[PDB]
Amino acid sequence: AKTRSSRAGLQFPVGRVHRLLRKGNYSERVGAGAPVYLAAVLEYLTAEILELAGNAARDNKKTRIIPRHLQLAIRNDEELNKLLGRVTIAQGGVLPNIQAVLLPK
Amino acid sequence: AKTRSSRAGLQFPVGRVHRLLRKGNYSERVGAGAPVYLAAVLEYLTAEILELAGNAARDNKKTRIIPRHLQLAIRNDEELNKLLGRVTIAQGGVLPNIQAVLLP
Amino acid sequence: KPHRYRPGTVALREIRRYQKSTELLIRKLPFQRLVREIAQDFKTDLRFQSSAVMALQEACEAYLVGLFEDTNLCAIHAKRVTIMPKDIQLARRIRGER
Amino acid sequence: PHRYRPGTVALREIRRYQKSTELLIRKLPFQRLVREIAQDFKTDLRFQSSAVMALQEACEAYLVGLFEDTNLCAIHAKRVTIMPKDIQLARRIRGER
Amino acid sequence: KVLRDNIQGITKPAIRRLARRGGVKRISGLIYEETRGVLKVFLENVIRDAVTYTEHAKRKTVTAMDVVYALKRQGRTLYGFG
Amino acid sequence: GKGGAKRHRKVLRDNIQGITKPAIRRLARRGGVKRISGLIYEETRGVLKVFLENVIRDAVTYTEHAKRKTVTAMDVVYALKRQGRTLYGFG
Amino acid sequence: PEELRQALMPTLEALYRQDPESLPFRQPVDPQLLGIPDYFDIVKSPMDLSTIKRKLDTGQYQEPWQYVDDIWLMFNNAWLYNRKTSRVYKYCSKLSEVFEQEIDPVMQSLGYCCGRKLEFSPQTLCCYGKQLCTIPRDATYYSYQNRYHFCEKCSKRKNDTLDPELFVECTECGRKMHQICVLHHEIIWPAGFVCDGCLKKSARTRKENKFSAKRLPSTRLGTFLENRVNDFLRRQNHPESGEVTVRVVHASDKTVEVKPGMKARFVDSGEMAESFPYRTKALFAFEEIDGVDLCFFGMHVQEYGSDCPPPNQRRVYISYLDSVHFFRPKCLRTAVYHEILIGYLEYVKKLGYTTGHIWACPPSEGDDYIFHCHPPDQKIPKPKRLQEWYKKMLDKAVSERIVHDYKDIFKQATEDRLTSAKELPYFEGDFWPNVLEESIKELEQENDLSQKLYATMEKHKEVFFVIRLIAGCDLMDGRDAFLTLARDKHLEFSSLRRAQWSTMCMLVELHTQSQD
Amino acid sequence: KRKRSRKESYSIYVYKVLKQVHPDTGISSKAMGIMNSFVNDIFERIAGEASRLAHYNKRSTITSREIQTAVRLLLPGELAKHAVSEGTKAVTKYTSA
Amino acid sequence: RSRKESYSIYVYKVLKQVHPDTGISSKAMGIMNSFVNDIFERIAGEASRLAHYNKRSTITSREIQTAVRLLLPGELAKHAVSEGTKAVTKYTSA
DNA sequence: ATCAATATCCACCTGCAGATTCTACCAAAAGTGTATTTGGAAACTGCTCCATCAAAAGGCATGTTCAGCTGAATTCAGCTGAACATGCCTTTTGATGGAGCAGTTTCCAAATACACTTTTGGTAGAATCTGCAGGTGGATATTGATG
DNA sequence: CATCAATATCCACCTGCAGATTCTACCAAAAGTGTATTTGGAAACTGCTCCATCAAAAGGCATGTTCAGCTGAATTCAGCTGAACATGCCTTTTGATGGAGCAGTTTCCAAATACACTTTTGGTAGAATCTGCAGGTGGATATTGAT
Repeated sequence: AKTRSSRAGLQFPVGRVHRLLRKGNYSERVGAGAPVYLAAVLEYLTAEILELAGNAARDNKKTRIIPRHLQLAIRNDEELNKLLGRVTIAQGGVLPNIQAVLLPK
Repeated sequence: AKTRSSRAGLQFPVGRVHRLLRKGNYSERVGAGAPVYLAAVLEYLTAEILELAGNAARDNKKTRIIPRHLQLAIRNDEELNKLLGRVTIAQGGVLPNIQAVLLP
Repeated sequence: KPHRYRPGTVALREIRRYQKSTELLIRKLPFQRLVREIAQDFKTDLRFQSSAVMALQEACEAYLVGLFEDTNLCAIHAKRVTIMPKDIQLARRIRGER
Repeated sequence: PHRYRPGTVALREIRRYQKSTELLIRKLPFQRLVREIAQDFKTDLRFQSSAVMALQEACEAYLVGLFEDTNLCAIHAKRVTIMPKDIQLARRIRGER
Repeated sequence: KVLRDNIQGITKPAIRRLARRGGVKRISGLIYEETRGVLKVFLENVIRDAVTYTEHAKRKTVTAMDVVYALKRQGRTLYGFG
Repeated sequence: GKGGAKRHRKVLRDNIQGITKPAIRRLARRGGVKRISGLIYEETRGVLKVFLENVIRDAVTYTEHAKRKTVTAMDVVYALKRQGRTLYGFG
Repeated sequence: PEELRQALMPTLEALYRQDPESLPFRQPVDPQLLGIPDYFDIVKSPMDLSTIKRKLDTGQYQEPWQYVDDIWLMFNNAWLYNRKTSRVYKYCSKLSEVFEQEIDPVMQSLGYCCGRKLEFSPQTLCCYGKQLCTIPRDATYYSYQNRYHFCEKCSKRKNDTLDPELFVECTECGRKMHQICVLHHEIIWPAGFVCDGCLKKSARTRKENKFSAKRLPSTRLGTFLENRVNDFLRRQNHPESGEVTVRVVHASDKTVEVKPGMKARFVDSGEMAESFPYRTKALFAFEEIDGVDLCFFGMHVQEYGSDCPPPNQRRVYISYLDSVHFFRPKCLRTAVYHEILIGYLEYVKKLGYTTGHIWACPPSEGDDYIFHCHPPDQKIPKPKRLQEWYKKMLDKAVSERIVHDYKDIFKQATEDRLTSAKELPYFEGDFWPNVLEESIKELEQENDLSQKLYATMEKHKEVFFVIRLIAGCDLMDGRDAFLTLARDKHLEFSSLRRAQWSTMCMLVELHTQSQD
Repeated sequence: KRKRSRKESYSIYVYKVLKQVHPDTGISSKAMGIMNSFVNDIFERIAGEASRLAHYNKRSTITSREIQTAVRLLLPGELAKHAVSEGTKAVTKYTSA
Repeated sequence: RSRKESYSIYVYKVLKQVHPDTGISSKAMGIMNSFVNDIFERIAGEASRLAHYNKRSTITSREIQTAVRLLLPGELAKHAVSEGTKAVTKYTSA
């Protein structure tokens, strides 16, 4: 009748997450609400990262999200930067920063 | 009436590491030679670290191995230190190492 | 008297240009030859995918940019603006790979 | 009055504390600090003695590594005295900050 | 008892001795405070995970098992406690 | 064969020097470096080689397990992930 | 010999001024200098453009076709000795293109048709031991006395050859002229061949060609189709449109036999007839382009009369159909096809036929239904666009109140309360009898027949079209003979001139077969 | 032939998420791949942490509590709190659904 | 009382094989047990991951040999691979 | 160059918490013989894509010169190093009510395991749409240089 | 310190292009529900180990003070080696093109479970003996600062 994601008000597929947990050999048993909770967490993370990327894109006068916009979104937020401190974004570049000593006069 | 541990001739228990592999649910199937290989590798590493610790104690005129000897053995071996680069040895301390600039 | 900018103005200009841009800086063929010879140093007659070479290039430039940032901070710490071998040696030693 | 040169005692202490392995920070203040931090996080907690010992040893190890990095940075800057700037430099390069 | 303000319990000669283990000869005045602050930051990093492990396990006491697991998950693996 | 056009290109052996001066300069500039010493270039080349020895060794070791001798981008993604340098966009 | 030189310096100097493309051909090929000692092993004629200049200056060419053959031989040698990825190959291709562009006006200035080297497509041979199989192209094949051919499973060489075009020598001026370009047939003009220039010099005209489609025997269906097409063209009033003649050149009575499986299952029970008689008709559409008759459309149909046993009564089926995109204008070719098929549907419905069947099966790649050697630029329609075209055909037909309605075969079977395979029409060469035999065999290994038939009909419901019309010459006996004749005589339709030559060849063959 | 290659991705789901957040914003192929890799990496990390926690506590079943604990452990403070709140609301309303 | 497994006797036997006349402190044995446990955990986890990427649901000698090659560097890796190969060929030869 | 005050390494003796050597258990392991299942050994193959060659140009290697980058030499305010008086904050021993940790029983909501009808997503081909990279014509500080 | 002026660069903009977007239809792969089975952790009770608290004699660094020698910081000046530029040149990228490998397909035999018996044995309760460095004592020996 209704999908688990639609029943739980989520966009990510709950049953797919359940299957991935099943075949990933994490544990012998997996609960019904665990995929729902995980899908909700992933949905929140995705929504936040995409809204930050959209803000970066509209700041850069661009209407399409590019990996540069993703780098601007991820790195400008120190919380996400702590989350992804050991991950490099392809075609993301680095933030424009100049050392005080290197600055003229 | 021959146990698999005696058949392999290795000190480490093959059945015990097989049971540990089963309990961790690493995979839904575990091969027959997998516990043997794990036991062999763990025993080899243990033998190397123990002989290094015994040698370090011998240079220290000590017949009892202490965690300080463990630190001396691990940190004096380049590849062993690389393997345990992010691992702290309890009651081990640090190696005596001071720069030549600091010396007068 | 031909026009000549002093070192420091155009230098920061190109620094900003390369920091606001994301295109690859290492040429494809020399890096590909280097990675292929290093691969055959371990196993002869290996084959490479284009996406694999792209991933190697991205990882190498990201790591090199991080290392250069660390060296820049080390040099600024030592009342200097030029990175020198002692700076990079210290950065690599305290990072943990050495 | 016999007086040693400034530095000889420092070398003596460095050798003594690099030869030994016994824990240097006092047990009771560290345990009290751990209790205060736990209370600040969540009230009505208890700590095993082994947990306190593990926390103490890990803290000494981390601080010793930080001291190695700070000393190496200070020597890099043609200096023998360590200053906080070395500490934040080492922490920033380590990626903790 | 909600005891407070024992950060001075991190003894200044104790910091000097710990730096002596680190091969340092000379220590400035602010080094003691900086080491106290970084130690506090490390304590915040570790005790948070330890208390979370304690809470998930339906326990009201902190054991060395959770402490060593938190340290090892933090990239600071510790031995001597299993 | 014919053709009437060829070049020795004796750079195959020393491909470590194949990383051009402007390339290394651009990589340094992207890191915020204002001035570059003359000895930085060969040391950075050696560091790049060492990083290659770290990553491609794991990639090749992954490759032979799958009964294959062609390296896949997924394999190097895993090799970078296991070293704490996970790369995105090649999944 | 100064006139030929004065004609031939322009093209060769145009070739020379293409640098650095012409640079490698300025000097003789030296194996030791270029490091190619195998050049003489493969190339049997070592000579170059400098040799061509020397021969031209000394008057070694009696007539320009020798120079054309020499330059094309050099192009072929350069193409064969070097792979197409090489620089020399693309330079030779550029020189060949420049020569093709330049020689045509110069070659025509002397009175010749053109200066192109034209070779036919490779001729696929046929097997002899099996008498049913053929010799595959671009594969190893066996030959004996150049008359017997054998395949792999039935001299060891590979079939990769090109057949050059024939030449006809002028009776008056003696020039060697192509057969195809001016469309000259010995049968039509036994007196001899006279070039256009000689005819215009003496104010003469070519003898009237009575081997034409317009002079073919007239048929009521062909006359109806031709006058309907002419009326439609007049209504459109296209300046580029011409006159279209449609003639029915084949009409014979044949009988189709029930396949052994169906014969055993139903015929032996006294429920179905042993055979269904029918009349097959083949018609072609011819148009006058530049005063030349050209075939551009053709049809093969089977007509079952009232004397045929049911359920084939009053049914017509289109076995095959083909078309060539050389009709003028291009835009009205599709409309002319609409008019031809609507005219046929009106004729069959006036005769008394009530049901029409169309099989929308596009030709496979490399396969030709009627016209052999389809042009390379003619795109083969996909099944979806072919079905859309057939739907447009049906919509245009119903728009004229000629066809009452149209339905798919599944819908027609559902409306016809079909309960068994006996009620379906039985056509010669149709896919339905073959798939029914396959289903019978599958049941042999394993209402079941009806269920399989329903499943197959639903699977391929969009392929077969059923039309409800009423509601309330051994050379053309099949498409195999015409294709075989075209392959043997190199009657290709890949170009306008080749298509016109094939049209005259088939018209002459039909005229000669008419008289016995 | 049945030679149709198949590969799993969250492309349509993240696309619908974007239209839920930014209807007038698109995603490039490189950005789509980066987002898919990020989702896969975070999923693997959080699921492995949950499995590790369950194994440590002798738990053979994965429920929402250990996933919430893992989120608190590894996800950053504000992010972890918001994700925990949204997941709790989602599971609570799914229970009554 | 819940059973608490430890590798004490096996480490002692290895010592007697290597250093018959050397003692062991209680703290050192715990360090040995922790080292064995975490090394085994790392090898098993990375081997399971490797089987996961290649869509393999069985842990065989190849995956764990690859895991040893990846974690242990150089001479220890080669020696462990050699001893594992001889152990497995002896196991399959019996 | 020699010399007196200190810390270092070391030989040697002794009480003791801890490392090592006996005796018996038993249940959690550890080992072994069928029935079963199945990831995988193995061969032929359609389909990707990986190695290789030619031209355009977007760049890369070289010589010149110089005021700033770096490096060497000198001096100083101070502060942290060394020494010492006073002592007090932590150690260890020993004991204790009890909050809290963990051993054992039961079983009911939750998860497992198919069967099945329901729906659902990744791909192949169609054709319209669109965000974005260059470049030509302004044009905007800006910094080196002139004054 | 105010401005003649060449130039990298941002926006005002635009027109062309590969890619992101929109649509219809196909079909194999998930997926929710139903039915039957299994189970494991929450409640319920309870034995017990070690967490927290108390108390006192005692000491060795904790705390504070005092004297001063080096030491980073500041300053100045000099050798110089990278930065910016102009020049000659040259290596690269993409397009196109042969076959080398990568999975899809089909057979099926060696190999890993489930579980029923059958058997070795690792902490560990319990107690008596060997063992090696913690701690203290004493005098040989480098160390060092300035006599």
